[PDB]
Amino acid sequence: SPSPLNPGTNVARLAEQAPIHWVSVAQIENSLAGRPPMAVGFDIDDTVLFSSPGFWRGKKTFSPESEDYLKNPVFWEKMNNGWDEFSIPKEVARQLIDMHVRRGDAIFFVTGRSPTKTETVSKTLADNFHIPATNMNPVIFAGDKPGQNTKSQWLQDKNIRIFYGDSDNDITAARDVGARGIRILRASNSTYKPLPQAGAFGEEVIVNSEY
Amino acid sequence: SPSPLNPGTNVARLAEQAPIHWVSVAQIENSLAGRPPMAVGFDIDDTVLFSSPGFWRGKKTFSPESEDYLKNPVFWEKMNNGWDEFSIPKEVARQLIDMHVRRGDAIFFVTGRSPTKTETVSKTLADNFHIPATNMNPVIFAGDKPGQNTKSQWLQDKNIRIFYGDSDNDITAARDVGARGIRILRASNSTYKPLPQAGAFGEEVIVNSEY
Amino acid sequence: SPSPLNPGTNVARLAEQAPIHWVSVAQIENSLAGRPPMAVGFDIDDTVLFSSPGFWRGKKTFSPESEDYLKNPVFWEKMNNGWDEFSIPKEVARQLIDMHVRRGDAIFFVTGRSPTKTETVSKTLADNFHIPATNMNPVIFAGDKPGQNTKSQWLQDKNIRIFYGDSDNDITAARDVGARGIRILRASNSTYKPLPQAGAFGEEVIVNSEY
Amino acid sequence: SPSPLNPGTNVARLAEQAPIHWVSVAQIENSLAGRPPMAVGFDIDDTVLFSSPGFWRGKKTFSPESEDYLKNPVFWEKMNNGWDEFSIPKEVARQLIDMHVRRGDAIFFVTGRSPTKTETVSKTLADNFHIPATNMNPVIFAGDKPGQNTKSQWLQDKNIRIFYGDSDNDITAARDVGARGIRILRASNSTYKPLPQAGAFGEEVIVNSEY
Ligand SMILES: Nc1ncnc2c1ncn2[C@@H]1O[C@H](CO)[C@@H](O)[C@H]1O
Ligand SMILES: Nc1ncnc2c1ncn2[C@@H]1O[C@H](CO)[C@@H](O)[C@H]1O
Ligand SMILES: Nc1ncnc2c1ncn2[C@@H]1O[C@H](CO)[C@@H](O)[C@H]1O
Ligand SMILES: Nc1ncnc2c1ncn2[C@@H]1O[C@H](CO)[C@@H](O)[C@H]1O
Ligand SMILES: [Mg+2]
Ligand SMILES: [Mg+2]
Ligand SMILES: [Mg+2]
Ligand SMILES: [Mg+2]
Repeated sequence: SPSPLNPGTNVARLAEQAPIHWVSVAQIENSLAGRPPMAVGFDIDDTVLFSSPGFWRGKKTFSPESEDYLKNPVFWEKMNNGWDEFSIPKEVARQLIDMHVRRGDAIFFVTGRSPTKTETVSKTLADNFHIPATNMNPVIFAGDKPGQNTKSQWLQDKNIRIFYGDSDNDITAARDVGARGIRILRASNSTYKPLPQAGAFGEEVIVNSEY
Repeated sequence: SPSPLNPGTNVARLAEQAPIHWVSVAQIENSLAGRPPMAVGFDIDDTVLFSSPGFWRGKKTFSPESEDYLKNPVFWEKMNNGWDEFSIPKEVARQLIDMHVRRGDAIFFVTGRSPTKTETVSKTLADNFHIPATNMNPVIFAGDKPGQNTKSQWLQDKNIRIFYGDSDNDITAARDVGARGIRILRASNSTYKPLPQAGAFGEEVIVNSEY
Repeated sequence: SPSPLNPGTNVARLAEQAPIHWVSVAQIENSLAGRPPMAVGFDIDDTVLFSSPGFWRGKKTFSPESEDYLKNPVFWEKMNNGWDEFSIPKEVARQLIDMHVRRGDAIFFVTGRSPTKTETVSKTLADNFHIPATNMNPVIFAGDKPGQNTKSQWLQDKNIRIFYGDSDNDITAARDVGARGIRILRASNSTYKPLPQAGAFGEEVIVNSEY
Repeated sequence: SPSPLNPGTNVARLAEQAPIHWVSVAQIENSLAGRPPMAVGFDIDDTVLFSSPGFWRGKKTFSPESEDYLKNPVFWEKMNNGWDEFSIPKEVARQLIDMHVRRGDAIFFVTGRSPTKTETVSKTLADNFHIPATNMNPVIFAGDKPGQNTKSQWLQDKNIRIFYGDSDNDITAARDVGARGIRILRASNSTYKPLPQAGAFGEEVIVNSEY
């Protein structure tokens, strides 16, 4: 802004598509048909949980004027031990997790959240997504360090073959280790802005995955 | 061009809508319910006929290196006396013309095409759109003169209350005389480029009207 | 109907628009130019606040297998006295409220939330949207009793001239009293499902208003 | 189902994407980097030429109440010896042909149009798309006999490695011989209806290829 009051449009613009490799959960499942159980991984924030409520509360509580809350151990303790009660599970994640359970895959969560003394996020995820004990693995809190992709080594260590995530670093962590990185759309009401350019590495992007 | 190989997208962009007053034929009909017969008008090119085939042929035949064909009387003779055999009627126009016939409206066509000694466009339109004799009026060839909207005076003269068209000058001709100007989308494969910004005057734009 | 693995698409579908009266905040502002200060009203949930985090926590806490939480005063006491710390303010609301405050309009909030003994929602709204105390009015907790219109009487009582809301009942409540009902899009990750058909009464719908 | 006067919409629908493998010409070019000159093939109608003007004239002239014109040699003689002067070349085809000529690829056209005693279509294509005589090959008129695949044998004969087309049979013809079938969108104002479901076999579809 400012911008024209009545900008109008045209049918070239209305029909215009970005060249993105869109996929569905069913297409992913089909692409894996006949493949034995393997390790797969999920990002948490804006991938399986709309957790902006806790991040928003955290900023207001711990650093209303800056971004310091993200490096505040007190914030992470709150975030990892109860504030996910307000996090809303994503339907795309329900469908993916169900599919990987059907396959007998081992399911990992690899998050940029900082590790804390205790955490109840693993419980929240297993409960909300109805993940059986055998498929479930305790959440890996990889942390966040500018200049380093903290997730890549975890994907290698756990032999993760597919990694789902909303951020560029989720996709490149997969690329770093030769895994299949698949993009989930970050919701437009997320407080984590700007939204990433889903498909910017030529990766598969799941349709309708903002909710 | 050039532009990024993998530009990606995000869900804000995917869901983004231009602020346009979109309408359907049914909504227009409803808005006129109970109103007695009146005069209404249609633009021809890219409004009721995809006539690019004749314009394309005309440019190649009469001015392959310039835009002079548009002021060439020989071109207009060909265009108005047979080349509309290759023009493709628009479905939106079939629906609008049917609706105005239901209403008992007088139907006019007001085109920027130049007048010629003879014309068979009136026949083409009445035949293709199944317009009864009573509703049909001979095409008004208003011509094109830079700096002047040649259509406005015709809308006034014929007491035209609604004017349908694809070009900015169709909408402003209606505005000039206090008529209701309603926009039809120009097809993206039209040779008349650039496409106009439908809705740029805050006018109603008919959905799906490119075909 | 079969839902194919590879459904494909076509350019008619890609370009297809629903016939909706889309508007922008700037267009609304323009439509009010020169009009003196008036009373305007807002729905709360999915109109100005993404409050699904608290409603989600409420469902899980108070009625995991039913909708009984929505009639449980213990839930409402939590929801109205602190759980909005986890609600995410909507950008469309920031823009509308700023615009109306700039106009000198009186700002009302009329919600279907159940009334409670105390409420901190009024403070949350005034603080987050930077609403001066003069323009601000205490939230009107109209309640929600299906088969009953509980907002219209309040719109009439406060002479509210424009009412913004996401639900069908918000629009018809406005229409029933002769107010201008303007629709805001409910986010697709709201837990209040199904999503309403914005524009279902021919009302104005604000573009990009899901966030 | 009732088709409401005011159907409305919701943001799930607004953001909804079909799971299609969209590609750009630049991405196709990138995928071929370093690969030596090869034979590539194009369908004609609605792939490189918007030829509906002639097919429309043909239907009206030769079989206004049936599809018999499509099997009438008198129609084909007209269609293949001058009516393409009214066909509108597609921009997507200009870009693809330029790209393949730049690569040093051999260019073939394999059409389901019926063969005629003479044809000027090869010249029309070479002239309009600026195809050097070396890269150019005379159009292969494979014909169209429903229940029969008439293009696959030609793709094999000419060792065509990539085949571009708008119809389902174009894609499956390519797949049947192990060639890369790439879909172009049929324009919504084509008279060949219904429009195909581009992407219905999981094939690549070129973005914005309706014009
Ligand atoms: N502005 C922001 N709002 C909300 N969450 C953020 C923001 N920046 C980073 N995060 C999230 O918090 C963690 C630490 O930066 C990351 O894993 C990231 O997903
Ligand atoms: N570049 C163009 N291609 C096709 N038709 C055109 C072009 N410019 C103008 N026209 C049409 O030809 C007429 C004379 O300019 C106008 O009524 C207009 O609709
Ligand atoms: N599942 C839900 N999620 C969020 N808000 C709801 C839900 N059901 C009802 N509401 C809102 O709460 C109020 C009381 O039910 C209503 O006015 C409605 O707008
Ligand atoms: N109605 C039509 N309009 C345009 N092209 C058609 C139509 N029907 C068939 N064709 C094309 O002409 C050929 C012979 O029918 C086919 O290969 C097909 O692609
Ligand atoms: Mg994330
Ligand atoms: Mg026109
Ligand atoms: Mg609401
Ligand atoms: Mg074809």
